[PDB]
Amino acid sequence: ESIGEIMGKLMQGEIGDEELSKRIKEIFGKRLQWGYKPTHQQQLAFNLDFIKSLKEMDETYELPSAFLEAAFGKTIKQSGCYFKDETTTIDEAEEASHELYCERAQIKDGQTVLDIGCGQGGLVLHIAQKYKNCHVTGLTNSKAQKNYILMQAEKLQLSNVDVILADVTKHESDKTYDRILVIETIEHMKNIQLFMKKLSTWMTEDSLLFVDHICHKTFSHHFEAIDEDDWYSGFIFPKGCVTILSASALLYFQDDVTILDHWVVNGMHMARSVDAWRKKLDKNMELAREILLPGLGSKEAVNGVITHIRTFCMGGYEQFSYNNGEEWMVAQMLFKKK
Amino acid sequence: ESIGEIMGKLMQGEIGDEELSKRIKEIFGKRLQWGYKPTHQQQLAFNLDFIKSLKEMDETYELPSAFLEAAFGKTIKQSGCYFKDETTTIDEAEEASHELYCERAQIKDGQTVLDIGCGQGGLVLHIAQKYKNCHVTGLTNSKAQKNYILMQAEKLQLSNVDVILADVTKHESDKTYDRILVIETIEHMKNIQLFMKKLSTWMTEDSLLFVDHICHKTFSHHFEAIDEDDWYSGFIFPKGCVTILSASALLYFQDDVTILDHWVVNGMHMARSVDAWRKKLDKNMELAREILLPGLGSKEAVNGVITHIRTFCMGGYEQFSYNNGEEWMVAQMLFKKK
Ligand SMILES: C[S@@+](CC[C@H](N)C(=O)[O-])C[C@H]1O[C@@H](n2cnc3c(N)ncnc32)[C@H](O)[C@@H]1O
Ligand SMILES: C[S@@+](CC[C@H](N)C(=O)[O-])C[C@H]1O[C@@H](n2cnc3c(N)ncnc32)[C@H](O)[C@@H]1O
Ligand SMILES: COc1ccc2c(c1)[C@]13CCCC[C@@H]1[C@H](C2)N(C)CC3
Ligand SMILES: COc1ccc2c(c1)[C@]13CCCC[C@@H]1[C@H](C2)N(C)CC3
Repeated sequence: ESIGEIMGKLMQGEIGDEELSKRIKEIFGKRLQWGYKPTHQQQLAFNLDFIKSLKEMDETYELPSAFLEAAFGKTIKQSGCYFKDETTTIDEAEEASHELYCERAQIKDGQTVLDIGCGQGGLVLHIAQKYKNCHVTGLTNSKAQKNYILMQAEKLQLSNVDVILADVTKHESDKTYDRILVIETIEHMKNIQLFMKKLSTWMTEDSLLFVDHICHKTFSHHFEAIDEDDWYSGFIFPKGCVTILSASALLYFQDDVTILDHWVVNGMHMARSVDAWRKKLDKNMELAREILLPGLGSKEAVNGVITHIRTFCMGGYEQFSYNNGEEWMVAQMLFKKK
Repeated sequence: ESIGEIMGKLMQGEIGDEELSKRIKEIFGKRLQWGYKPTHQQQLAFNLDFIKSLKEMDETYELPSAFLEAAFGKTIKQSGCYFKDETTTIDEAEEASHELYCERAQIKDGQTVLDIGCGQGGLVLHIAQKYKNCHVTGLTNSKAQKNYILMQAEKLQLSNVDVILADVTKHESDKTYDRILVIETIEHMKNIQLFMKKLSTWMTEDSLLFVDHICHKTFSHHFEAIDEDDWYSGFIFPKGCVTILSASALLYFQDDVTILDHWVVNGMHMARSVDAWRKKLDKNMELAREILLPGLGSKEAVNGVITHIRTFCMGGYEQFSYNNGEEWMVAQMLFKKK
């Protein structure tokens, strides 16, 4: 029907989960139709056009930590996790994911480590705890996040953690690091070529860079509506600020760094992640509503924020589970400096 | 049946074209089964293993030119050509291919141009004729090829052509070039990382490198038998000396050069190329046998050489036409120096 109509029913909670899932799945299906070309010749033409376009491109309210704790796993990881079993808990999946990054980024005790867009600092705290001679720096644009990480470090008796409060695109420093990690942050970068260039200036010849990003296995796209029938994309990200690179897109951004290894993690891991958050939010729904009320001012504003987050999870499930995780998934790459 | 048995019937010309095509198609089908993995995770693991393996790797009889002229097109191009129409002739398809390379490599009058593994020099002669202020150098490991090119240049009143006689892997020079072209030569390179490094030392900051190579669109493989049922691979290349890179494989070889653009050409163009050579050889069969007899010594040795070349064409047809050209095809990349 009308977008305004669907949006209305959604906010009133009049769309059941089955219908909601069905509608979002169909939106993603149309994206697949948009992205897949009939020949590899056409596929590469499409993909290179996107990559060329990238090379031309040059807040106030934050959720309380108590709410984040009620919706996300123990370390409030806000990125795809890794689920060995169907019964793996979100807390276990956070730890597994942290361990996977440490292996693939070849973290060793004694290294200086920078985590770019470190969020609530789960990975920073993991590395700091596991490798006592490492010196781990998180970089975040959120004062609330910085404060949370430093508190957790204090509680965990960690003395090897610091946090830089900065917009990474504006941050200037002569400091270099043995390891730079970027976990699901590059999706938010307006200018990737300049981003990778900046990162290279923070590396020495001995450094490694590890990037993890949501991807599609074949093509790239901005997270935005194709047509007027897509109410979902703009509801979730009202800004044109998220890019879903193809699994191979970063191979074309080796001006300043050199690839050493490349992996993908099947989308069912991400699907199980957002499912876990959705289920946990649902379980703690009453508590969540109570926590949010002070800072939001009305029970209607609370309902709005919850609907947004819950829909993000329901939609993410359809996206990443599509074709048993073989459409949208997570890409990982390891680089050295050129 | 037995490989020795099939080889026996083949040499006696007792295998009809239909059976021959069917047998070779089945061999290529098994390669597809070998190369395609069930998940992108597994596909990338497979592909990166191949790319890592590459990074660890560190004659007497030539066909008379008269024979080559009887089998190949006018400029004796020995690489995939480009066929606009079903009725495009091989001579037209050679020229079209030459033009495509000139466009994609951004050839401009006045440039110094190096063609690595230039063969019988069709592209060298094309650029020299079209761009009178260019200075075009072909590099070949064949004295016969060098002699052929220089004769043709003399006949065509070209004064802007030279030929280096060298094994490119051994060639040392301080000379740089505005444009370096590599047309279906990298498939023969034992050590690609060192090859690309060497090429970079022959470039300035203003240079471009253009590489064209046979590929598969998804995976890489050596041109060799998977199993004991494959009589074809070792008959065509009795040496383990040809590598079929995936369409994206060279993206992982940007230590010394930086990608600017990337294309593929659908495999039907290659299929139509080998078909044209096969048909022309068939037409000039009597003449070919006469030409070859002096230098081969026996009518049996002649038959052997012809069977080899003809089978190469029949097999190439099945390979490149597989799934309407959407399996094996031609990859092209444009690079600048790092
Ligand atoms: C999807 S979250 C991932 C967070 C964390 N790496 C994790 O795995 O939980 C991406 C993070 O990048 C941060 N971010 C976005 N743009 C940024 C910028 N310009 N400078 C610094 N951080 C930024 C966001 O605030 C967010 O915390
Ligand atoms: C498939 S042919 C392509 C020839 C030509 N570029 C064309 O398009 O017709 C590849 C060429 O590379 C040459 N070649 C192979 N190894 C070489 C080496 N080490 N040095 C120089 N040329 C080499 C072969 O002799 C052959 O002429
Ligand atoms: C369900 O799949 C998705 C889809 C989009 C997004 C995510 C996950 C993230 C995890 C949760 C917080 C927001 C994140 C953001 C957008 N970035 C780009 C990646 C991880
Ligand atoms: C029919 O498809 C093929 C398959 C293999 C090969 C070819 C074409 C070439 C053209 C003809 C001369 C030999 C060439 C050699 C091997 N190189 C690697 C590429 C081009």
